[PDB]
Amino acid sequence: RWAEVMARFAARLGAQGRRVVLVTSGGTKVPLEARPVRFLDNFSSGRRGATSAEAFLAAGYGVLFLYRARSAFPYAHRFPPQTWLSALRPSGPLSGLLSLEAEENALPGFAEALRSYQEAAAAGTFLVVEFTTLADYLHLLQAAAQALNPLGPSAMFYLAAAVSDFYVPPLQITMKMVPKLLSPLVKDWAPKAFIISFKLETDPAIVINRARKALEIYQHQVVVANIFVLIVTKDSETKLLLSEEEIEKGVEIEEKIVDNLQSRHTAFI
Amino acid sequence: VAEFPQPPGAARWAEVMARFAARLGAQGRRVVLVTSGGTKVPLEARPVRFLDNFSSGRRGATSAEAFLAAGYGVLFLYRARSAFPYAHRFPPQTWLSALRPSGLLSLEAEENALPGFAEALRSYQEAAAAGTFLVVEFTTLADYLHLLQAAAQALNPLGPSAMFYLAAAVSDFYVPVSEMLQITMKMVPKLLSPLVKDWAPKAFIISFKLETDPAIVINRARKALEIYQHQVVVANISFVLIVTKDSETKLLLSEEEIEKGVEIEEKIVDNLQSRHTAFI
Repeated sequence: RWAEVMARFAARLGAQGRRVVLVTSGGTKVPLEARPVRFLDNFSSGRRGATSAEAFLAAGYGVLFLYRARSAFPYAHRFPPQTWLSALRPSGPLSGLLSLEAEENALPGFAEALRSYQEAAAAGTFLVVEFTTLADYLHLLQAAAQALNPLGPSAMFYLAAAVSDFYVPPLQITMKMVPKLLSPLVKDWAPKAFIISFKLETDPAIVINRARKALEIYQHQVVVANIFVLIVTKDSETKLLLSEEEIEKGVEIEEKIVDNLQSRHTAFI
Repeated sequence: VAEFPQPPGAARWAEVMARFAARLGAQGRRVVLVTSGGTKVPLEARPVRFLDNFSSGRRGATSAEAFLAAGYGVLFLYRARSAFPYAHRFPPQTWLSALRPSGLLSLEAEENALPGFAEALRSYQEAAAAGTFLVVEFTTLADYLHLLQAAAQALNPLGPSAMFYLAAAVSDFYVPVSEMLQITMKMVPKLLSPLVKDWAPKAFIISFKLETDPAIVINRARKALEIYQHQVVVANISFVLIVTKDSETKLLLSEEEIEKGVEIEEKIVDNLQSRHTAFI
């Protein structure tokens, strides 16, 4: 049913002529046993992906957020359970409505986070899909990519999730590696989309050289890595920098990533 | 044990714990350490991949809420990001869409959309106001072991008035700071097993088995008693199994109970509180 839901989600925004991006976020984990209480877990807070999903929404994009269950959730990740449990005080007794009050300084940007989210929900521009294991991820990724294929160039894939490279078909563990699990996979299902992959390597030289090869083989468009943020394509390389002036003003680097990618997307389209 | 790196500010954690416990002991209040969530272990230096013993922590968080409702002082040692008491009932998507907007912000929401939201905030706030709920986060096995010893030393002075409700899924394997595809993992030093009893010899110790398979839990249960010398072993089987050296109880969640909004943990707590009373 996710296949059906994602397809309607994308076709609808496609008909309004709105761009749509699949943001993957968080890490996948792989079971080691049958019952499965143990898992090899690719750590990732999901913060980058969540903040990016936020910046895409503000930039007008439709957003399909495929994310690791319990990893950072857009908007809410800025307000952990203990923060809002202690800040929100029941205002008074009501008419089907509950009333609360809180110190603005206790919940900074809370009202704006609520608005942005509710606006996206009312506009039907944000669909959230949870995955836990590599298998969940692979299945949901294909469904999302097939849902975005009809938008051709207007679809974007922002693959920030840390995808497991190894799986299991004194504790003894031996696993089988899967090379393709390093490649973006979405081009086989949505060959016309604007595809971006994230690499972990932090050496400029390695990243540029690795990305350039990966780009010629798999044919996606952009590779992003944190070195400053380095954005790499077959014929360019951009180093983004966060200005101390912007830092103090509370500007996150994901906003600039999304800004630079969105303009690249426009040219691609 | 020393072989594991100490969590950031461990000593401070030890002190905060010792004081929260002593303050409540002096009030004649029972204190329970609830462990919740799973631990994970690194396999290489500069860890970006871990072996993670999973547990959502939902039952541990729910148990903490019920213990608080029973007047216990609760020390919640839990896996960062696993279920948090009260909040776990209203995940991100739920409150982001139900809560809608002077120096003081005002909000409104259909009570229908956030059932029991108000009573949850009150229970939590009452606990914080009264100093009855201390929260300690852990992530790795190393964090857990160090913070658990601190918690044991913190509750020891309470004698039998202290309870340990050990619900966390603790890693069985690891990789030594020294001894660090096909990865081989060494067994977690058995000396760590009785860590709690060794620091709090007189406490009412209860281990909660996360498994729900009847056969598997029953045997795992009758073992934690003979060998580990815990007072009680509890597990969800639907019914709850509560085992002691001299008794085996099965508890059911009624039809009218599952209706009036009663959860099994509340029942587990009622049962454990009287056994504790008799133990004291």
